[PDB]
Amino acid sequence: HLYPGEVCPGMDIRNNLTRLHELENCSVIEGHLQILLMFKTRPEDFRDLSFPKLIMITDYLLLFRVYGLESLKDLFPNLTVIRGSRLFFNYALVIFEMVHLKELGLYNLMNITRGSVRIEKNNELCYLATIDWSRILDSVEDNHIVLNKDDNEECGDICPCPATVINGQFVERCWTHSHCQKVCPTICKSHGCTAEGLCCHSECLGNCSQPDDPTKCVACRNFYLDGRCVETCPPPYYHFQDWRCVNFSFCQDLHHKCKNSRRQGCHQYVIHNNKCIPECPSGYTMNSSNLLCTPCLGPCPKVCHLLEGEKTIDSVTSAQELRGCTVINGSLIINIRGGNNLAAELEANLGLIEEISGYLKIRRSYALVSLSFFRKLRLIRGETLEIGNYSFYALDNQNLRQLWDWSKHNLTTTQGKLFFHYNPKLCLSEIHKMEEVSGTKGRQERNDIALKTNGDKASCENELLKFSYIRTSFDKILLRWEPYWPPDFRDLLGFMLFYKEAPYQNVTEFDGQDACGSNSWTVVDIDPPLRSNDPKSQNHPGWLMRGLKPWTQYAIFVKTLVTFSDERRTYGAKSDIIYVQTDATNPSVPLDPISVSNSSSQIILKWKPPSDPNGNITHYLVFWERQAEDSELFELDYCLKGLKLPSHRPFEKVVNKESLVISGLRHFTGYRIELQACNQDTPEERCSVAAYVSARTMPEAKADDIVGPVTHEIFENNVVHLMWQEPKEPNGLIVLYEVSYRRYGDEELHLCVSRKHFALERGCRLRGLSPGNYSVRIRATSLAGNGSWTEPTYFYVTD
Amino acid sequence: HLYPGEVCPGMDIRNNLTRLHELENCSVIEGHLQILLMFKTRPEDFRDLSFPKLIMITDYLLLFRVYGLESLKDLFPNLTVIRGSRLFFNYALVIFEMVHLKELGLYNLMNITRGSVRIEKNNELCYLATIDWSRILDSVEDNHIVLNKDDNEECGDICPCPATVINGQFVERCWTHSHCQKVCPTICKSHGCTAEGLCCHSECLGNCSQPDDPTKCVACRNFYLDGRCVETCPPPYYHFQDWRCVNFSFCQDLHHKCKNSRRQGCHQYVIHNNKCIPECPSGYTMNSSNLLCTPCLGPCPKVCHLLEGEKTIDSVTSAQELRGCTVINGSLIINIRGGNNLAAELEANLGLIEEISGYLKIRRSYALVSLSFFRKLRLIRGETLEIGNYSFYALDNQNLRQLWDWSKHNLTTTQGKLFFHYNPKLCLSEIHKMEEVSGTKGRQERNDIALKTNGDKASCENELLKFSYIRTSFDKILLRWEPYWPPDFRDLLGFMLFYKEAPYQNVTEFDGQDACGSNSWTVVDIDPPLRSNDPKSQNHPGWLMRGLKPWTQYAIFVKTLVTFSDERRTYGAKSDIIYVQTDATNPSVPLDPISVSNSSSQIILKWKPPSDPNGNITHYLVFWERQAEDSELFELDYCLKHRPFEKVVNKESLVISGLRHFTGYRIELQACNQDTPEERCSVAAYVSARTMPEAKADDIVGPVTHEIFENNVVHLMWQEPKEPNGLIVLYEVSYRRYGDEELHLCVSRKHFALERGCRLRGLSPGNYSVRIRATSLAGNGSWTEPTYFYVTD
DNA sequence: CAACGCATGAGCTAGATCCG
DNA sequence: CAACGCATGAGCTAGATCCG
Repeated sequence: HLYPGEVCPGMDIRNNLTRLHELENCSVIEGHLQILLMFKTRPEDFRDLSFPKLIMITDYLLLFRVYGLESLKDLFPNLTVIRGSRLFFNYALVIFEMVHLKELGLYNLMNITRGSVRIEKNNELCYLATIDWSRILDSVEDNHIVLNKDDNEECGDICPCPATVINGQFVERCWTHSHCQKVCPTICKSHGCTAEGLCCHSECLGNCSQPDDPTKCVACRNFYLDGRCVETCPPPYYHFQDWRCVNFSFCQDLHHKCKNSRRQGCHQYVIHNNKCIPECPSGYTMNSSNLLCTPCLGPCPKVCHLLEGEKTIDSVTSAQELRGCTVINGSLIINIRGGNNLAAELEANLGLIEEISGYLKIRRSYALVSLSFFRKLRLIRGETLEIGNYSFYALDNQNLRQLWDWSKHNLTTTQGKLFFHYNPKLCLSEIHKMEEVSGTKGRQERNDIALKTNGDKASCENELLKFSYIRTSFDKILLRWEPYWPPDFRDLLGFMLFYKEAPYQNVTEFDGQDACGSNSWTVVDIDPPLRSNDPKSQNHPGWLMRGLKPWTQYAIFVKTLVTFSDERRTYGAKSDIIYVQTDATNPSVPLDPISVSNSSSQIILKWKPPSDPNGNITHYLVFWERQAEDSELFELDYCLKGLKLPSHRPFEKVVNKESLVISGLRHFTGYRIELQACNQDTPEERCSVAAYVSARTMPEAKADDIVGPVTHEIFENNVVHLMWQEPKEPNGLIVLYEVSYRRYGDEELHLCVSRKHFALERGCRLRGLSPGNYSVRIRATSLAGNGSWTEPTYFYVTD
Repeated sequence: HLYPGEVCPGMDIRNNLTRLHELENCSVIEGHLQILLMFKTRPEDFRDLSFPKLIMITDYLLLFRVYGLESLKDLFPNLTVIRGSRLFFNYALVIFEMVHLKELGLYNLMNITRGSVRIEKNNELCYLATIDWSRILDSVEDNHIVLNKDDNEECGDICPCPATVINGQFVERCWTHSHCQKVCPTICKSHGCTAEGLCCHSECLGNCSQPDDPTKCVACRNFYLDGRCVETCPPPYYHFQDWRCVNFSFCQDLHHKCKNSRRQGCHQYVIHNNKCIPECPSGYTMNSSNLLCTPCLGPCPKVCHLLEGEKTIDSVTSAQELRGCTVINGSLIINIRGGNNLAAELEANLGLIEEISGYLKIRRSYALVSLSFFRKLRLIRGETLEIGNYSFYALDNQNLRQLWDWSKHNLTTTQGKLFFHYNPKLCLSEIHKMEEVSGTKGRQERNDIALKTNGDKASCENELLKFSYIRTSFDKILLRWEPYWPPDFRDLLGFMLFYKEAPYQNVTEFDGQDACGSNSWTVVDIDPPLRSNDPKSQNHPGWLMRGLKPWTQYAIFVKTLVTFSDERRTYGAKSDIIYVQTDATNPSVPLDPISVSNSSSQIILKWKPPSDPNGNITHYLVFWERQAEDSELFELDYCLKHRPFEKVVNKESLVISGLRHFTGYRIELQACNQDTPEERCSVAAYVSARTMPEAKADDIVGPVTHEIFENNVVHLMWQEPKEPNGLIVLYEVSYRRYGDEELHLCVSRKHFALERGCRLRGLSPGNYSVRIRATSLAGNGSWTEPTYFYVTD
């Protein structure tokens, strides 16, 4: 048979030898086998227990900290292959920290699928270099066998097999003193083999019974099916654990087995691509009866079944497990008994939920003010009810002033009853709005939600406020609204002006951020206005804002204020929030204008957009200047030590880019470059200060050397005079002429003619010239460097 | 008379010319006089206004943005001198931003006391450089007269007095075209002077009527008394504002006027050293009857009289008003309607209050913790009562759990009634302690303080928890305590562990109130252990803490936990806090190794204490070894282009002297604790140093002799420095002839080694001077003697 | 009679219908 | 029968009376 035994789930063994007895009949093991951490175990109870039927290993096998073993071959006589379906601690097979292990005994290993072997901290093992991992491990670059007994060549290493020469040495490879590592001809690399060199069927491995048969060898490569295995079985069966394929009726049962939330190590197995895979990946969702994965058109809920049917949420961790959940098949209860700052984290943890079936209850919430973090809520089933058929419950909460924004929020209630008691910080009109937007309209308990204990302490207002005039400037805004007086003008404390900038318009209403939290609405107060007893007067109260960032939208509103007393009147008034943007002004300076020269007429400059554009800048303004040379260098004796070597004004309206190149200019000339970032131009033309950089273009190759008639005049005193022409456009400037002469058989003797010397003499001279035939050559050395040499002018002076 | 007119309080004028009429009769003005910002003013309304009877100015006079004036002389004819007791904006006089001022006109001004004068932004002013400020200003450097009409010399400057030569020029000094600056002989500097050069009485200034009379000149220097004045007034009177003396009968009346606290311009004047001073300074305190200031033995209360009897505090600002107050003569009510973090600021704001007279009311307090910020309260007088003769009021505070630690807190109550209603988190035993420590014992109302609305929600515990075994390490601490069970050992949720370090033992107790505090007792939870049903078992639950720094005292206690229910049992139990210190470990590396050479042998070392002490370091340990230099420079031609130690103890600096001179040393130091048991010492810090490159040993002294060959190539023989500054690398050998300079040569290390000297090829016959200098790698040394040798032609 | 002038514009002198 | 041995000490294998 290929596999006549039984499947065998991965076990864990520790502190005893009692629970290894379950290995009596299983032959192939799925998962991993792990035995570890046993101390009070004598070595003698090991010579009687064994398991001959074990061959296949899926993930890994590990033994660690064992006291009593000396050669495990008596325990594992027949295992041959490990699939390595899950790598263990980036390793495939490891033995570590052994005490009595005399020898390994793993003589049946044929081919390691994936991963590496590691042997460490074992001072009792030998024959470690006689394994030939390369013939079993397809990868050797990951092996790690250091600090063992074979650290010193001291353990024998004698064994009676081909003794391969894989390295530069004739090395003998044996497992034990009674066994070597079997190697047959390599005509087939991993197609299985026999002891006579005959390769068995192509699609199986290792030990074999009859060649060229996929029905009677031991282990085959791809899959397995009832004594046979083909590379891809037909779709009466669907692949499983990448070593089998089976009918859907088998693994439809496993999904049902632990659909009961009893053991969280399983998987609700799903069919996809002929695989009964644990989970179909993202962008795919489960179907009800077909057990396939639907392409998940758009976002798909990833339903999140609640345990126990009910749950309470009190801290970050209590809700952290709900992150990503969208639909709840139970009931939820919230109670933040105190807490510092959770309003900034609920959206990051639960602000993506939409559907729930149970009932929602809020109680004893201390620092809660709104329900905005419940973002995508639309419907509650209310399938289960609180005692008294209550679907929504609110009780004993001392800061709740709002629930939702019905201008852009929708919520539906299937059934149940609401409970609003001891909630003194929320007005009755808001819960009337709750009822109107909800499904219930007249389902009142009588006594229904409390109408007297809720909102009594909070003076909910019913009066609006409107502006009178708005003013704009670059930094300062002015406000002044229509004046107000309470029924008792004596009873009045003034107004508060809450504000903050906003790049959008999805700004929250006053959420009453009173406990710990993020940036609230920074605010100043205003003195109450002076009574005038006049219909027409300056009773319109205003206030100034000064420190503003220009060109920025800003949202503001004003709120009244009054004392608290026995009478339930003078609730004050509240304006409405609007949006107003500030004006723009001069922009900031551009950033890092980088100019680079490549050719003698090409100069490119690139910069960065200004840090503060202050509105949509229209274009960039550019300017340059052709710099001049140093006039003081004209009068330097350069043959003395010390020489130098360097490296309106028209404009354009450069638009819609970040760099510009300029051509048609002088060669090897310095240039001062300035550029202004600038906002909208034709009205109030205002630009920033120009960023100033300097740049010099490349020189011209021929500009340094001069060609022309080099004539000579001979004087009576053997002082020959020399006439020639200077470069018209030197690279920067000519600084010296490398004048020199050569008689035949004599080296290049060079003299100097400085700039001023050449200017005054219109040439040079050679005092004290020996009679002979001399060749005079000149190199026009400009400041850009040495030029080329002239023609060596021949002239012979006789005795 | 001397000062026949009237005293005249400092006055402020704006928006009109109306409020100047109050100065009809006053001649001497105290304080300052500010007139500014009038625009709807014709220039013609000033020619008919004057005050000819003004003499004295205390602080300063300021003209600012006046429209219509052109010459102040029509208004101020007799101003002479100013005391300048307070410098306005660090100046004595400033006229600024005038529009029509044509000529200045201050001609009667004689002497300034202190400060300087500044004129700015006035393009209508002339004769400005014709003043001679130095003869009125005792200081001139800080003058600032810039950007005026005299920015350009264009306004004429014709003017009819000496025209002094104070500068390098004969400059005329004159005020107007009708009057010039008046200067008399300086036989007396400012002792009063007439127009005939007759100096008046020594103790007066300015203009004067008859010479040498302390009774009929105009203004005097120090003080004033009834038409006379002496430099030190007799003590029937007390000096006031450093320009008069007067008896206490006057300034006590002003003290009694201000004790009616109606204006905030007060200075509650007290008598001290014949000066009825505003306030006798720190280290002093006034006495009631005698009006003197008591030496203030110890911290004296500086009583803070509360206004309008009562006050409420809700934010940081309302409390900052009473910062620095200790005794309050009223009643206070506190309502913290929320807030974020306030417990850490009440100490810094009001932690100096100890006594209160009225009553205390607390209501609607939300985010409170305790009243520990009331550090030193010991008595309430209760001289004002709440309705129903109530003195202490606590109501509708849904968070309060503790008031004071009465083991170390002393507090008594004089009279009144206490109130406790609707405070569901504070147990009644604390109120029992309040009653027992307070003055009252049974003064109850019936209904008195509510016994059901308070502490019902929070289960106050009545059981203690005791530790069983403690083990400590350098890094970790293990704890395990006695077993415990509720009457129903099902209802239970485990325990909490609150711990934190504390360098002292004045640690705040856990309070159970929600403070939005940056620091709180970091706490972990514990899983309740296994029920064993056996009295002798492993039921003792424990826990390990490991993330701790060595050698640090740590506070710890454990708290029970159980679900809330309807039955009023299973309150739990609470351990008492204790203190435990972790063990010590190896120290850290020392810091800042500094070595300096002050001789060729002395090497002074200085270091810094290490960052991590890990306990009191018992001593140090320093090791030094003999190190040296390299040898790759030996072949480079330079004409081209155990180790001894000592247990240093209880000091921060060290010197290694009495050792071989000019030797390189690598020295290392370690600091650590006790040695013979558990020999623990940290790592060392290495230093590298050289003694100073010497000045005489690098140079070599010896006979620089020469051997003459027949080919005019004279050999040179001398000796190398036996101990040079490291390694001699180049000898600055040179030869100098008569009429010739010190012509030089060079020799490398190997050349001198192979030749045992040098030579000179192609030498002119003459008396040469051969001088050599040692130029090693560390620098040049001294020259040898210039040797004389006279080879003939 | 509906911005600017006869200031400055947030550095011990007021604080943008604050002025007419 | 009251620290150590037949581990390590917070890097997918337990979590310091955790094993005796």
